[PDB]
Amino acid sequence: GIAREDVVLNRILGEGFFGEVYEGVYTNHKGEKINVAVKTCKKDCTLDNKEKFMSEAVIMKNLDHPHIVKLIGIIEEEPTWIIMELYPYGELGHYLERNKNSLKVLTLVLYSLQICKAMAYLESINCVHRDIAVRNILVASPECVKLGDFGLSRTRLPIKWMSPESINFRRFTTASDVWMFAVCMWEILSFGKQPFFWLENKDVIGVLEKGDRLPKPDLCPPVLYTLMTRCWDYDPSDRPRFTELVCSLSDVYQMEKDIAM
Ligand SMILES: O=C1C=c2cc(Nc3ncc(C(F)(F)F)c(NCc4ccccc4S(=O)(=O)N4CCCC4)n3)ccc2=N1
Repeated sequence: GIAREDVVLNRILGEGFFGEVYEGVYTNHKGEKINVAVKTCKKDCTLDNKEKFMSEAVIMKNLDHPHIVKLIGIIEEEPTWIIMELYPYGELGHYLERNKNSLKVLTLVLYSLQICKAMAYLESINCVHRDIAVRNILVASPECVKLGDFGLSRTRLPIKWMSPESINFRRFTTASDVWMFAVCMWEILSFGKQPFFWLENKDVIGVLEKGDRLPKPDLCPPVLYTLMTRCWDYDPSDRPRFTELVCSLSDVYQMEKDIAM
């Protein structure tokens, strides 16, 4: 752990569910200047909120993975402070509306690839993620995205993104995660398009019932779109597991650095 002396703050990043994240600068217990993002808690509901914050906190100490947000340290006290590496490019949703053109599917599928690997690790430490959405993903480098942290676990509800069970029974298992994740894959190969932008929440479930799926994305293959289609199998048990999506997505992409001359 590290102390308030060590963190200079320099601007408000944005307003989380827990309010302010601030850009600032850590400075090493040995000398060095790491640029940083510092999550704090609102002006915050008695317990319900501080709890959910400590809880995200504590899961974070344990995490470790090239494609989840890096946790540098915590300061327990009043404003408790979660310190995370800064990712100077921001939400992938936006790095994406503003690059419709620069990006080659071979890229759009490395992103989805890497998130998926992030999910496979989360599965194995039995964590789930409830916000695998493109606003909740950071770009570290054009060649590298990092999942959220926030949604990390185990109101405002990304219904548009939720498997039917997740909705009917508020069960988020790993299988409903797989559904969700495919909805994020859709997003990425749709350059940041809102899933179901046309419906509002109330009549989503209906849709998926008569059997209705999200449009194939233009830049997205046949195989790949079928691989997403299985992830939206109404029946949880036909959905591919994470390790399955890794081994197989890492196909559709080494088969992609191929179609590249
Ligand atoms: O314009 C910008 C430049 C940014 C750089 C960012 N770099 C960055 N590095 C690490 C994190 C971490 F680890 F805290 F999750 C981080 N978090 C802030 C954040 C992450 C995801 C989504 C949103 C945000 S946020 O910036 O908190 N935000 C909420 C309301 C709109 C903006 N940001 C983030 C957002 C930015 N917006």
